[PDB]
Amino acid sequence: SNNTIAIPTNFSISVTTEVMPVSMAKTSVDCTMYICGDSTECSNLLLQY
Amino acid sequence: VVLSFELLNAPATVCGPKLSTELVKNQCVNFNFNGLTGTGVLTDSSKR
Ligand SMILES: *[C@@H]1O[C@H](CO)[C@@H](O[C@@H]2O[C@H](CO)[C@@H](O)[C@H](O)[C@H]2NC(C)=O)[C@H](O)[C@H]1NC(C)=O
Repeated sequence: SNNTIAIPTNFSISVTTEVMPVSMAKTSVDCTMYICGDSTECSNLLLQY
Repeated sequence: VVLSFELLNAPATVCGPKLSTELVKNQCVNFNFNGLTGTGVLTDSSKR
C-alpha cells in the first residue's frame, strides 16, 4: 500500500556458522619409485623420457 | 615338439638350472624366487 510501512518492534541476535575450506593435504610423489619401483632397468628407460 | 607353459601363482613344477644362494634378509638385494625376480628387502612375515 502506498501509505503504510512495517517497522520492526523487536530483534533477535543470531549466530550463524559459515564453514570454509582453507587448505588441502600437501602431497608428494617420487615419480621414479611410482613408475619403476626399484628396478634399475626401468629407471634407465625412464631417463629417456 | 610344442612346449606349452603356464606361469601361475602355483607350485613350481619345472625349473631352469640356476644354482641357488642363501637368503640375505634385511638388506636391499636382487632376488629370484622360482623365476619371480625383483629388488627389495627380504624379511620374515606374519602372512598366512
Ligand atoms: C522481544 O521479544 C522478547 C520475547 O520474544 C521479549 O523478551 C521477553 O520480555 C518479557 C517482558 O520484558 C519477559 O516477561 C519475557 O521473559 C522475555 N522473554 C525472553 C525470552 O527474554 C523482549 O522484551 C522483546 N524486546 C523488546 C525490545 O520489546
